[PDB]
Formats: sequence, C-alpha cells, structure tokens
Amino acid sequence: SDAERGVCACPRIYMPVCGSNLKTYNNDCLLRCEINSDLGRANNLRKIADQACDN
Amino acid sequence: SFDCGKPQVEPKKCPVVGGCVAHPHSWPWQVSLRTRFGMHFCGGTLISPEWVLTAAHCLEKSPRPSSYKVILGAHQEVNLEPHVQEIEVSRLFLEPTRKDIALLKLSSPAVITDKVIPACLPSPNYVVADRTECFITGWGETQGTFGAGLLKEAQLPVIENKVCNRYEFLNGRVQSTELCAGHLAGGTDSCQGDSGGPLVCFEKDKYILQGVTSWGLGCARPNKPGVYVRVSRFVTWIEGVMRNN
Ligand code: NA
Ligand code: NA
Ligand code: NA
Repeated sequence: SDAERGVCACPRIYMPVCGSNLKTYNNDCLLRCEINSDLGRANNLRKIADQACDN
Repeated sequence: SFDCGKPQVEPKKCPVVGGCVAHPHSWPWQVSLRTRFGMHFCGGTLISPEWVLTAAHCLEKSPRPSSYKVILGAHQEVNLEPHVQEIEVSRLFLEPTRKDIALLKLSSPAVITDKVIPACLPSPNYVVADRTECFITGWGETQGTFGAGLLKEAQLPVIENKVCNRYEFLNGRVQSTELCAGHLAGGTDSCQGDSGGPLVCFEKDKYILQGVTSWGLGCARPNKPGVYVRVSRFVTWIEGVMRNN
C-alpha cells in the first residue's frame, strides 16, 4: 500500500535526477519511489538522466 | 579562546521547509558540503578545528576525500561571503556498523572565529527527552516556503522513538540509534540538501549536537516526523577517530 501510494523512506541528500516527465527529482530515491507508485507506473515514469533536467 | 556550542551571534529561535532564515552566522558550526565541482549537496557539523560530522549517504558516491569541499562560516548558498572558509577533505571515516554517520578530516584546520565555532557533543547514550524543543539548520529544499538559497533554521520538538514508531507515524522503522523530531501537523521539517547537518538542543549554557539529519517519508508531511542519527550513541566512536588520528 505504502509503496503503491508513493510513501518511501529516502535520505535527505540533494543529488538531483531527471524523470521522463521532465521533472527534476531531488535525488534518485525520490524518483525511484514515484516510479514504483501507482501514479508513476500510471504515466510510465522512468529516470532519463542522472542530473537535474536541463542542468 | 572560544568554546563549543556558543554562538557569537544570538540565534533567531523561530516558533528546510517552514522555519525561517537564520540570523547570519548564529549557527557557526553549520557546514556546507560540496563536491570538487563546488555545489551544495549536504550539511555537516564542525566538531573541532579539523573534524566534521555528516551523514554516511552524503559520501556513498566517491570514497575519495579530494572529492569533497567543506564550506565553513557561510550564510548564502551560492554567493559565498568574503570571510567564508573553503577547506578540502583529507580523510573520510565511515561508522563501522553501517550507520548513517561519518567523520571528515580537514586538510587545513579551520581557524575558529566569531562566525566559525564547533558544536558540543552529548554525553554517551544520553536520550533527548520527549517534547524537547531543538533546532535543525541547513540549505536544503524549501518546498513551498521562503528562504531558498540562504541558511534556514527550524525549531522542532523531539518525539520519543516509542511514539514515533507507532503505526500511524513511522511504523517501526526508527530504532534505537536514531531519534525523531517534527510537528504532528507537518509543515516544518528538514528536507533534501539538509542531510548530514545538525540537530542541536540547548542545555543551560550552550547547544549540544544531538542529531544528524538523515531521512524521512517525504518532507513536512502530517504524521511523518524527520529521522536523525542519535549522536549520543556514537560519541565514543567519534572521539577515537579524532583521538587516534
Ligand atoms: Na554558518
Ligand atoms: Na533551498
Ligand atoms: Na526520539
């Protein structure tokens, strides 16, 4: 339920990454959490790059 | 000349997401941890002229000290002030039982000043009491709030692990070597980019480093307090790395 609802424990580090929705996530863990959630899988969300989108 | 835990600029002490912008240099032990490329990704706490305390996951990208730059005495994140120090890491020391805490050796011992002072360390296995108001500081994510780009502070009550581990809160994840802190209604919390920074609690005279910013479920959500490494469960290891080095 928590994984599906996008509730995950993540370090509070700033190491931004870029999702296929063109949104910057503040670290890989946060993106990994949305990817595996219902709403992320809903949108076929994936990681596109290992830096902030556009930076 | 100076002593730990005693800011020469009186903190603001607000009633980082939420909180406020700190009075410049009222948290003189706050460090900004940057890569060689020189951009802020983690906080840290100065323990002594040469040593820094931070979170282990701040280091899990490169095992090499040359890849790290500790910024002392700063208030602005990008346009560093002219007095600010920029010292390069010489050694890294990971906590041996895979806990989220680590030590950094400074190549040139930073010079103590009215704006660069270390924090005091708790006594071993001290347990911060439930509802104790402490402060967390850093440059991390702000979510909808103000002060992005400047050092922020937030005053937050400790929640005893017993309550924090209840199902409606963090559901058994926290355990003994960590502490919780935050408001039940949410809205005030550390966040991404604050990792490895200090959680300090005032004790009579001075501030004591009691937590290292570590993890959480999101940031500032209701019923989801932040989780910090319990510094008192590790002081016997910190001193030895300074002592035996
Ligand atoms: Na500072
Ligand atoms: Na920020
Ligand atoms: Na606690």
